[PDB]
Amino acid sequence: AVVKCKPTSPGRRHVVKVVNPELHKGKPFAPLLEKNSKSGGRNNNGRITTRHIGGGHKQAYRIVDFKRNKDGIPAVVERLEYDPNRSANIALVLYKDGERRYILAPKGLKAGDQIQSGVDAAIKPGNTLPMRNIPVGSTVHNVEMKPGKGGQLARSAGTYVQIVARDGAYVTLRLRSGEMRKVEADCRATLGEVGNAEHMLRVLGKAGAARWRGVRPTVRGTAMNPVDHPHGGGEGRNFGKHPVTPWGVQTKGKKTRSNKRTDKFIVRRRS
Amino acid sequence: MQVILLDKVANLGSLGDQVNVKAGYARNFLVPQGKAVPATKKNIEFFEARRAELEAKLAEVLAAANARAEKINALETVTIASKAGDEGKLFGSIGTRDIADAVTAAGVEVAKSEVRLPNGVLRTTGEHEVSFQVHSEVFAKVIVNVVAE
Amino acid sequence: SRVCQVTGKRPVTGNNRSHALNATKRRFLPNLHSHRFWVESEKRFVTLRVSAKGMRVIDKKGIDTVLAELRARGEKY
RNA sequence: CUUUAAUGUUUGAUGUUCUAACGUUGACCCGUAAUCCGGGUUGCGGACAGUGUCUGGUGGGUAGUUUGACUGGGGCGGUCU
RNA sequence: GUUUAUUAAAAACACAGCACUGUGCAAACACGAAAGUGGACGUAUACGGUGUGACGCCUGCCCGGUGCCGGAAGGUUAAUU
RNA sequence: AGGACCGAACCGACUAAUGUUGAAAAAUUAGCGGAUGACUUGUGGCUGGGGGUGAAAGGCCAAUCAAACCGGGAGAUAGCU
Repeated sequence: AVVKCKPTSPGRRHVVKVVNPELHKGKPFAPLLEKNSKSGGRNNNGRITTRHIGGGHKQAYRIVDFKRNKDGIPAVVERLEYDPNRSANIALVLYKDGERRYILAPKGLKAGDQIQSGVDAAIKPGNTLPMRNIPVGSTVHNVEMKPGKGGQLARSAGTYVQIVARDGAYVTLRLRSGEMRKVEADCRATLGEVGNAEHMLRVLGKAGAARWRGVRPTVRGTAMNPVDHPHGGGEGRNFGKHPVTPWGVQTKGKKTRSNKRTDKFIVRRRS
Repeated sequence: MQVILLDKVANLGSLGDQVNVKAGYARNFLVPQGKAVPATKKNIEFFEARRAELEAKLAEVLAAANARAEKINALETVTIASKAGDEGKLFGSIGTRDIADAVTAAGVEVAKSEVRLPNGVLRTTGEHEVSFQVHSEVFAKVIVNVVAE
Repeated sequence: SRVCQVTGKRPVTGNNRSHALNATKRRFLPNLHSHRFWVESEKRFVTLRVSAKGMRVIDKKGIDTVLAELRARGEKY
């Protein structure tokens, strides 16, 4: 659910928190954590390659299974854990042989549910199987681009991929952006839609909330100096120029896609 | 260049001829795996006498290849049971690896790269005919039987 | 480095002479490509970062002789 | 000889298919108790992409520069033979 | 809340929110002659850029100029030959 | 519970006076703002000059910055004093 926080003090007036009562409260599964280092937006050369990244609360990486390499084993969910590394929630599934792994929690998955990934993989929300055995027209998430790569499509919150047609050894997919893409049928994916979809309704209420998520304030170019930004500045607020990126690349319309290698896998762009 | 052919490759030579063939075809096809040898004014006379013995010994290995082609026809059918569903829908698929593994475990060993399956994909239960590549001019047909399990 | 293995060709430097005869320094770069070559004496696929001109050189010289040239000056292939 | 018809060659344009060049930040094994790299076996693209030389277009992102003189101070206005 | 350390603390910057646009992953973009790295061990409810700046009511008309996105009838057009 | 309130340490520097060859190459006194957070601080590390960093003042980068400092070209050049 979504709760609008009462305006007890300025800065909490517009806060709209997202509450998940069934989300587990407590420490995660210790063996499935890895050390995460904040880069701060700096590469190995130490320069800020991408801006507005720095600070924020410390986070521990969760090993989320995207490949589903081991197949044909019944699985049961145990708990849902908050994952700071991604918008979507994660679920801790215990295999019938005693192995615990992390998977992306779909919308229809709650506590005390049973999933089955295998060659048969009866069509239920949460099952994992290749596209050759998935009916055309179902909501599918955690889609792959290559066989065995593991979960490279529709990983965010409330996102899904719809299958429109097969037409041979490939499969045509309607991506969430609105673009038709062709992938080989050997790619493995999961049925159902991904979990919590009310991620829009949270608005963070204040500047400080965005500060501890790792986002630094952004300086608009029109308030900068000509030596710093192409927009620069004059006496008062003056623009007089076409909007461009700080590196002199025209913005608001100029397409920057130049691949010429994956174009054959695309039959229709977004709109 | 002036490469000299040494096999029964497609119609651009007559088992030894100085032709005007671009280096793209000559390399990566003729130099790595038989069928020819570059002629740089030194192998032209060396291989002239070599036509007597290697060509003669090459004319008998092809007879042995036909013998394996005739020997493998002792069954004319190979049965493989694989998981499948209704309306002839197969959960998995069968390729050159499975056919080669089935034949090797049954009779004379065969290479999976020798399987000529252009069209090519096994998706239905029943009878299927697959051709082989025992020679550039000789082909063998074997009927495979996939059964839903 | 962008150096041909068999011919030993290295990038050179030149000028960007425009219509106004302006001189701007530039580099001429060779046509290096990593190609795999088959050898009969050693029965192995050898990979060489060879230039386009070098490939024509090994066509007449042969892969055996050019490998001897590499071993003559201690080049590693 | 002007014209045209038909086998066989040579060179261009389009379209399909194939793999051996090439790519692989796909899977497995080894060096090797190693997310580098290399080698091997497959899978997917595939003569595409990408790179080198030349070439047309764009290109204040960057660089070197120019932006006259007389003048009842300078600028503006006016003039320069 | 931040800012001209050492004459300017502000109506300046930032801000949550909003809108446009680019990006299907070997992503766009950025740092690097390159390898590679950040983006991100993230995957369009995500990331970058731009403008405005809580909230309420709204954001009217104009595509001639410049830029951007598509079109192919037609003309010019380099290297090449 | 709060980027809540009053107010010490702590951080900062809005007003006035003194000081202006000063106790001090920006301080003292009296007042002042924040003071559980976009807070502050200790230790260590990284980003190097047409570059870094910048809640953006062309501010900061060793008492300096519209291109730091040291050495070299170099006895640059000066129709100027």
